[PDB]
Amino acid sequence: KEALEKRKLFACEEHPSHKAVWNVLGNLSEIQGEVLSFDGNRTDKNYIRLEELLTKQLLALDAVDPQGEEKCKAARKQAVRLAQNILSYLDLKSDEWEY
Amino acid sequence: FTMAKAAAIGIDLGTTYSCVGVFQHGKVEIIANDQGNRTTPSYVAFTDTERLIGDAAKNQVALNPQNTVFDAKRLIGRKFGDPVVQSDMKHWPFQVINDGDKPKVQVSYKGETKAFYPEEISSMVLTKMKEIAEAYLGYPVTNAVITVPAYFNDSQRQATKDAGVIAGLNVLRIINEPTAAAIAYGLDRTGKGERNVLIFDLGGGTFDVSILTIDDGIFEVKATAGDTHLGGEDFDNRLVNHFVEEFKRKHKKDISQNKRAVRRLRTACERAKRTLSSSTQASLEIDSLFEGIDFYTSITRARFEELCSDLFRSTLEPVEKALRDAKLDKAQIHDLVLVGGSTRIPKVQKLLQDFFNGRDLNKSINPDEAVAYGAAVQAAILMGD
Repeated sequence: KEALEKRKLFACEEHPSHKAVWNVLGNLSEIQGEVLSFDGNRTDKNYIRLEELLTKQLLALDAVDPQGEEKCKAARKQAVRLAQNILSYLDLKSDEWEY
Repeated sequence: FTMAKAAAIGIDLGTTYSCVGVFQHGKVEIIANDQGNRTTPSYVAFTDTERLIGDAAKNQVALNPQNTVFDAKRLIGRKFGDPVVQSDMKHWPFQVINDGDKPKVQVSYKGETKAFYPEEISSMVLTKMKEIAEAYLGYPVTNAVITVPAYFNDSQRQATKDAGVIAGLNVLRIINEPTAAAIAYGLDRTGKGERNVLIFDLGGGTFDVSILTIDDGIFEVKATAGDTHLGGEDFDNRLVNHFVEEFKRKHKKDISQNKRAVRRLRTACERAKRTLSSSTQASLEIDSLFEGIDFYTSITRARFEELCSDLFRSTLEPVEKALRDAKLDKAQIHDLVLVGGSTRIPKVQKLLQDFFNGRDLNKSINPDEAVAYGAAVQAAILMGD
């Protein structure tokens, strides 16, 4: 039917960006598994390691140079937003009221 | 592998990072660690399951700031009653206690609590470097030359040596970092006789200037000056502060309270800074930096130099305090040597050069490794070359 990969997350196909982006995605996939099954507050061991660790992927993504190609420029941003989405999940499950 | 083993290693036991090199097959090689890094952070972390040194320790810093020791060089050889120990005191997330006037870093290692003197933590760092070299050479290494700042005193130097002995090293000699730097560049192998050499060592957080007079194999320190807390970190902050403020003007929002957003901006700056040392312009782009808002901006080398005009400016004061102390006039300095990663900043070089009426700068040797290079050569000389 339609063989046109248009998914912003997996659309990048060039040479440099394509690999770094695909790597982060696997990284985020592994990490998300831990997050999805995380239990504790923002002081727990796991929360701090998963966060910084999620932050290491954000940093990786930031070092990517799409060289202008639209598909990788968008795939990077989509991956960034994906990582922030996993971060948001970790924060929501650990957030506790102030007063 | 070989049948002509290396006789000794040279180690640059740095405040923030250490470096090791070895002279072999007629050449000196800086040795990379397990992660392929030419330099190893001078960090020692004590987890509840083990002890980490170098990169491993650095990496997990955020996870255990309370038991991740570093900067032990600032304490090594000093008395607990030492003033500086006090200033640097609480500035560290780890504990620094007293014991018969001998400082110690208090950390929680494997459930219980432990305390080590500075030379003990440095012996750990040195052990890593010792093993890094042995790993690459394919045999045991015991002989070494270790470098120390030229302003270090007998007690500080002896503790550094004690630190190497505790690590299984047979310390051939403790030499000055600037002497090692001068050796790397062969400033002592000219025939011109007496030479006045000035070493400009600007790192990430330490600034040292040294003037040595080299003559017939003698390296006499004529003066030492510097800024204890001035380095690359400071140029990073300006960039960081600059952009944060710029984000406000364009989005009326302050991100400084977002530790994740600043971390990304700071890392993007450190990269921009490095780019600015070779290109006149750097583009800073971070997707969805704050509240889904993208950040696509940029900056010129000139704009960058303005943001740190005063800091760069201060770079020359120690240079003049030193000339003053050595009773020398800028015109009497024969050689200039650049060490320290921050000396890669163009404006830093121009300022020093212009100051000495266009005298050439000895800087082609990686400024992060120069001292290690020189120590390695010195170690080889001491063993017979």
